[PDB]
Amino acid sequence: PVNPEKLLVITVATAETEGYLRFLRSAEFFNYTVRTLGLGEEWRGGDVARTVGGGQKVRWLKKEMEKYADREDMIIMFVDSYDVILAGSPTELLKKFVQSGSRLLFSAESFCWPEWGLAEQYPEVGTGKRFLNSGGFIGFATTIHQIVRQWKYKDDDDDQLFYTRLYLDPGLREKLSLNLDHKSRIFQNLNGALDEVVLKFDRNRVRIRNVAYDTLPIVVHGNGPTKLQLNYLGNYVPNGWTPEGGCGFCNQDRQPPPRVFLAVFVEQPTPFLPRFLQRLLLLDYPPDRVTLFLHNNEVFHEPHIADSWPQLQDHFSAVKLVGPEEALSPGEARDMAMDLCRQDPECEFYFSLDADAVLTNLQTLRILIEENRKVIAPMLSRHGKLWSNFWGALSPDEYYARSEDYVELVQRKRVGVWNVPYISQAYVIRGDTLRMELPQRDVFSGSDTDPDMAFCKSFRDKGIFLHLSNQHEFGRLLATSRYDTEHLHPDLWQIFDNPVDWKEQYIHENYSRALEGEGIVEQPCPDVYWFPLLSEQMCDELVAEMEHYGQWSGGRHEDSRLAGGYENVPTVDIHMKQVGYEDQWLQLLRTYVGPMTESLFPGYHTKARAVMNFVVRYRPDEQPSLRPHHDSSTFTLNVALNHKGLDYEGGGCRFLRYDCVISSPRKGWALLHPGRLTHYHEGLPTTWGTRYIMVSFVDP
Amino acid sequence: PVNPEKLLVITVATAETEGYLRFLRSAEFFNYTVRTLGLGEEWRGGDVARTVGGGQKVRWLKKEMEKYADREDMIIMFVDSYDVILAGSPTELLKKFVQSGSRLLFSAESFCWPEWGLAEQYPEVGTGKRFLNSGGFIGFATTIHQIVRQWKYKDDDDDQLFYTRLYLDPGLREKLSLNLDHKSRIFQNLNGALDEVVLKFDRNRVRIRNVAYDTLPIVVHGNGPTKLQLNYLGNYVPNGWTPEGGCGFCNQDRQPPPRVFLAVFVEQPTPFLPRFLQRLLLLDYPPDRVTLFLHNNEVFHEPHIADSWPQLQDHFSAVKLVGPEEALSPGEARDMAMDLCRQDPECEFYFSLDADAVLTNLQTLRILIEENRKVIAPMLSRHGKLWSNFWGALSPDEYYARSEDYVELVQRKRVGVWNVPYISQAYVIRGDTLRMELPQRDVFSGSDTDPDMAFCKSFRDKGIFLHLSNQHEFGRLLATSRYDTEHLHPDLWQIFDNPVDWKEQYIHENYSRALEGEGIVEQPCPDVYWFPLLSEQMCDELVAEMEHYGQWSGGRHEDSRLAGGYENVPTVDIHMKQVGYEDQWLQLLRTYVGPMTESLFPGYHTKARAVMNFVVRYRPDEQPSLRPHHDSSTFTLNVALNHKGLDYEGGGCRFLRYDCVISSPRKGWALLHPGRLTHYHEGLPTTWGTRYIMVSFVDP
Ligand SMILES: *[C@@H]1O[C@H](CO)[C@@H](O[C@@H]2O[C@H](CO)[C@@H](O)[C@H](O)[C@H]2NC(C)=O)[C@H](O)[C@H]1NC(C)=O
Ligand SMILES: *[C@@H]1O[C@H](CO)[C@@H](O[C@@H]2O[C@H](CO)[C@@H](O)[C@H](O)[C@H]2NC(C)=O)[C@H](O)[C@H]1NC(C)=O
Ligand SMILES: O=c1ccn([C@@H]2O[C@H](COP(=O)(O)OP(=O)(O)O)[C@@H](O)[C@H]2O)c(=O)[nH]1
Ligand SMILES: O=c1ccn([C@@H]2O[C@H](COP(=O)(O)OP(=O)(O)O)[C@@H](O)[C@H]2O)c(=O)[nH]1
Ligand SMILES: *[C@@H]1O[C@H](CO)[C@@H](O)[C@H](O)[C@H]1NC(C)=O
Ligand SMILES: *[C@@H]1O[C@H](CO)[C@@H](O)[C@H](O)[C@H]1NC(C)=O
Ligand SMILES: O=C(O)CCC(=O)C(=O)O
Ligand SMILES: O=C(O)CCC(=O)C(=O)O
Ligand SMILES: [Fe+2]
Ligand SMILES: [Fe+2]
Ligand SMILES: [Fe+2]
Ligand SMILES: [Fe+2]
Ligand SMILES: [Hg+2]
Ligand SMILES: [Hg+2]
Ligand SMILES: [Hg+2]
Ligand SMILES: [Hg+2]
Ligand SMILES: [Hg+2]
Ligand SMILES: [Hg+2]
Ligand SMILES: [Mn+2]
Ligand SMILES: [Mn+2]
Repeated sequence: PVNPEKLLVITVATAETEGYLRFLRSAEFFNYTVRTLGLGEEWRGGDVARTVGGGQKVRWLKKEMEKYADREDMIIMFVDSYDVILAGSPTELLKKFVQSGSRLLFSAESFCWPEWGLAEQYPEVGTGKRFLNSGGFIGFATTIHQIVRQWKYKDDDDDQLFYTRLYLDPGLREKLSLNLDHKSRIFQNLNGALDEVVLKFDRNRVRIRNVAYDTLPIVVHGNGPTKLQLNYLGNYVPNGWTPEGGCGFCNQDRQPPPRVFLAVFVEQPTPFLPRFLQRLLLLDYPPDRVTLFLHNNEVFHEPHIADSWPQLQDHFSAVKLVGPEEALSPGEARDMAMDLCRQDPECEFYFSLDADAVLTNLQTLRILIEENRKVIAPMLSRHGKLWSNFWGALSPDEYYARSEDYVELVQRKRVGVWNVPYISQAYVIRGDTLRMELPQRDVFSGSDTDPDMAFCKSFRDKGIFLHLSNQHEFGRLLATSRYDTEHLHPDLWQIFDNPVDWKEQYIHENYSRALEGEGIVEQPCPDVYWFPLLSEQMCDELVAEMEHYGQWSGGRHEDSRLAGGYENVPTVDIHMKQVGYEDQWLQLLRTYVGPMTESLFPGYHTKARAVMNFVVRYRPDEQPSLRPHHDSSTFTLNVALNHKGLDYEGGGCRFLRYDCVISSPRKGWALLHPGRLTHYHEGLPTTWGTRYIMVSFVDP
Repeated sequence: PVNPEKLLVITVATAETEGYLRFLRSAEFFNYTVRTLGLGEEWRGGDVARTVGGGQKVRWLKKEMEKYADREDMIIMFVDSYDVILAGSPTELLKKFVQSGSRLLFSAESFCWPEWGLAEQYPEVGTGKRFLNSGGFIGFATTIHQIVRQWKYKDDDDDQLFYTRLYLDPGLREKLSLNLDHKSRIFQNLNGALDEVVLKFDRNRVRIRNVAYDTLPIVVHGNGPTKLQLNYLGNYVPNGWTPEGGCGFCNQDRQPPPRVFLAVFVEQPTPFLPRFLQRLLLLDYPPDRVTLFLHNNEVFHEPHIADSWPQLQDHFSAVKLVGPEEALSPGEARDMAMDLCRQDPECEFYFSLDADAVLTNLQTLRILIEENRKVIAPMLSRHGKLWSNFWGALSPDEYYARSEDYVELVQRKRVGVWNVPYISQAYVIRGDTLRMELPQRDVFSGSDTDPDMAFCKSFRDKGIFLHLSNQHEFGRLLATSRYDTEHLHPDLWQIFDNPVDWKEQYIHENYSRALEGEGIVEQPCPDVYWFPLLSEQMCDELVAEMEHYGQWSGGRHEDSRLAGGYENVPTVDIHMKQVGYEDQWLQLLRTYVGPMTESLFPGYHTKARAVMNFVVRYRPDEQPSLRPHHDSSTFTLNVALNHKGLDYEGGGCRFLRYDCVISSPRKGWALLHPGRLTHYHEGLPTTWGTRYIMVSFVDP
């Protein structure tokens, strides 16, 4: 048994990037002892992500190996740091190195890089990996010193080509006992073997398994175009996320705060924008520390922004609006907003937030700042769907692709802070990162690609982690696909696409509590029920939408009412079918009226069928009342739409068979009474002003 | 001005028949002085109604004229008595006789009788009647004596031929100044001038007018085949019936009573016969003075007669039944019943009463006896139609014909006791008339004609008046046209043909009082109404008609009920459509349920549409209860059909939304509740016996 204290891990890292700090955490988890070479110098190895290079690593290693040139007692493993995570203990590592019977064991991959012509000089291996990879090797300190001493080349010369030619020496291969980890018992290179690697979970740690050779490797190396696939594995291995302990680096359980530059973007006609602008005042963060930027590209929202701006300017420390007259594209506006924080040393954090993002958690800004990340984003999903503000993986064309754990994250099966290749809609960026690591202005613009895809690619090219947190419920995304903007109040027609937001704005706030009972629903007349249904904003926008139509009912209008022996009981009304709002009102009946009816009438079941839906107008100048009659319906929904006293003086409904009078109608409330036989109801006269009501004859 | 005291009316009458007593009343009305010849002797004039004769009249007249042979001061008018009524005063009579300038004025007719060949010897008249009629003449006593003295012929020789030949003497016509009343200024002969005579009404008397000559005759003579047409006029002229004083001889305003022979005839399957037999016990007349005869020709009524016979035999003085086994035709049975009174000197009055006659007036037998007629009949009309138990006139074939005043009598515009040519169904005949005037037994039988037509013709041939009284409301006639006798209770199907009798037998006795309000209808549950609808006999015969069908509902029977979200709420029931009683029950809903619904639910209007009508059976052995559900109807009719306690132990209906229970159903009563939404009703379990209910789902 080789003593673990005789093991030394040597790596090269010119800066403490996120990939390096991720490597060190996996090393400190297994109690490895790591010596890092080159933390202060600059990288002279060229552009190793693009072409050949990395000779500066061997030069620093040769200088380091001169102290251990005669140390036969020391085992030394050299691995990369930016794209390597450790999945195994030193004891298992040394045990597997002894079983190999090699004095210097290199890693093996599927490609002969960089010179493909040397593929013949390699020995024939049956089913394992054939060629050498310099990204990770382990061996005796003396045998390594006899190899790394021969390096006398430029800093920008390929390091793997140097180790390959020394391995391809048949004599030197036999003398020093050089071998390649063919079946990935210690080193796992991902390039060319992506389908071979899967995760293997345990109670409090995670490893990887090579299903092609049935091995549990120790070193996971994301060489080449597999850096994203390693970020996926790095979210778990070794203790990134565990089934019993949860994630390992997130905050989980949670005097001036940092100054923030909030940047709102309205790049398309967005529903419920006045609700979004009113929510900016409610974010739980000291507003005197927030500087607001807002870019509105739509002229449809200029009145919305103007109504909210006096409150925004008085709330935040500073505000600035860039309206549609500047003719700014989405890429140019996001560059400008981000650069305003970059060029200000007082901007400690940058918070971009699109208009279609609804922040239900008012502490979102704090939560993301406490996570202490460079780029972190809150998880926002479309209500009841898998669509969300992040991607789990990329296609070969760097477009969308579903990751193996994408659904587990959206459904919040596994919770934590995840390294993901794409974020959007909302994210918090550290101010230092914008000045030190992405100082250029062309972050979103520059190339013919989506400004949002270029923003994420600009951070991946610099080795920045795009974090995504689903540790808490942050909010949801709106549906802006087909937003019909040609209405006096287009948010009324948003009951299908955004029902959760439609309910908060239009349905009465006490409706849901009334549906659960507890003494809200009243019974003013024997079989007439009274419950709150619509909000004051719903009543106002519906009345205004009717008057904006203008063409009310006059002579020769027939409503399905019953008086005496004829159906000649008219009203001055407008049907929902005339304004193109029939399907939208039927959906209100199915979702909110139907369930309320079956609760108040035990045994009755509705599908909320209704062919007669209309708004009645009562005025002393034209039809101020309605003579007694029956309704052609099983039950009738009678909803007021304005105030008694402020808008009209006059009675409401009167049921003759009971001598019961509804003399004081409530604005947002609704009446639910049977239409036939027992409820001969009469409309009391309106003496002053105008009285509006919404009425549907349900289940005829 | 000739003194009226010098006028003498001489007539011939061998017996005080009804036609003679009618003549004397018209004569005593105008204060005429009449001398009647031959009241004691027998008629030797032959058969004047068939052929020629009447010479015995001239012989008695010649003997009478010998005292007034020299009386120039005396005017004398000779007329018949059986077929003559006086319409004018003596003053008007003498005045018109003076204006004629004749010493002996004969009556004129349209036919030369008996010898038609003598029509040429008559003088030419332009437009009036040409030939002589011996039925009535007026002249001086001396001139008449010089004519009647020449009579020296047999008693059976024609009298008109004698007066005609004396008139056809041109010399004697000029000497004695003989003339004919051509234009009917005094004498009106009806034969050959029927269309010329109409009635002329006044305040307190009636006359006749000859519209062909515009005259008001004094003597109305029904010569030849016009005796019935005179009976019509005799009902008014002169004071028979007046528009201001009503009829003149009827009783109008009303110690042992006479003994009566009551004869009931059942010659066809008649509805409501048990009701008729129970009514015979209720006739207001001392039953110890009534002898009952009953002829039943239908075996269908043998059980009906047998059930009532113990009560009939114990009620009347004597009873006798002649059932269907005797094989008696209707003519033979009516001859036998009438002859049983004829051959009994203790039978003072004979009362025939058919089965289809419903006597609503319990004092009918008294009323007709107080009228003191030979043959009188109470007026009975089909309900709401003109069909009744009498004819107003006859056709030339002695079949039915409508008289001029037939509709005024049926509708009781004119009321009184009327001389009509035909009666049926019910009539009272004096016992003396059967012994003295119609002693033969073949009254109804004998000739190939209807036994009812031969009965009336047998009385007209003897000069008997067939009286008909509509002075009071006596009753009605049943409809026995198409009586479907193939049912366990055929009177259930009699709601269309005899609705007034159907209502008294089957509809609850307190239904009509409840329909007028006044605290009979109850409201046990908020919108559930409780009123009496059916009688105990209706419930019993309907249940028995269901069990007589036998095929109740078991598995896979679906009634239009609503529970949860399916219509799978069955019952053990039988629909009215299965027993051929759907149309009959729909008529009950329209006539009796509908009006009750519109009274209890002000504003609702029904036509009593119902596709689901059925009788439910609840038993502990099969389906003792019914789980909560709704009904596919606007309102539901729930009628009990038996007694709680005597037939079943178990609850009734339960409405869950009100916690109201109908624990004690009433047999003939009905429940009226809405079917949808508010009345989730549940059928309580039947613990013992059997529970029947009738239920209709009205207005679906
Ligand atoms: C919904 O219900 C709540 C409580 O039932 C209402 O809150 C009350 O509102 C009245 C008038 O605005 C106040 O006088 C009370 O003090 C409130 N109660 C509480 C506990 O705050 C609320 O107004 C209802 N919503 C609407 C739209 O009427
Ligand atoms: C119809 O109503 C009358 C009166 O409302 C009922 O007559 C009463 O009947 C009860 C029980 O039979 C007697 O105790 C009372 O004395 C009766 N009242 C009178 C004034 O006679 C009659 O019973 C009802 N008919 C039915 C079929 O129930
Ligand atoms: O600017 C640099 C670039 C490279 N490296 C080190 O050189 C190694 C080679 O980089 P890379 O993993 O991208 O090469 P590959 O494994 O893809 O061949 C990295 O792991 C780093 O440890 C460094 O320290 N600074
Ligand atoms: O049995 C008789 C038949 C005849 N007459 C009298 O004779 C008259 C002639 O009868 P009738 O009127 O029927 O003859 P017609 O007028 O039809 O020629 C009657 O009016 C009676 O007054 C009579 O007294 N007894
Ligand atoms: C690492 O070493 C520490 C001693 O400082 C020890 O407490 C811990 O259990 C070790 N962990 C592993 C995984 O060896
Ligand atoms: C008939 O004579 C009586 C006298 O007894 C007289 O009272 C009556 O008015 C007279 N009637 C007529 C109609 O002449
Ligand atoms: O004004 C009212 O409440 C009665 C109007 C009504 O119910 C109807 O529209 O039929
Ligand atoms: O027994 C009852 O009264 C309930 C039965 C009923 O209402 C039905 O037939 O649906
Ligand atoms: Fe309308
Ligand atoms: Fe209404
Ligand atoms: Fe049924
Ligand atoms: Fe029912
Ligand atoms: Hg190579
Ligand atoms: Hg993006
Ligand atoms: Hg109202
Ligand atoms: Hg003649
Ligand atoms: Hg008859
Ligand atoms: Hg009941
Ligand atoms: Mn690498
Ligand atoms: Mn005559």
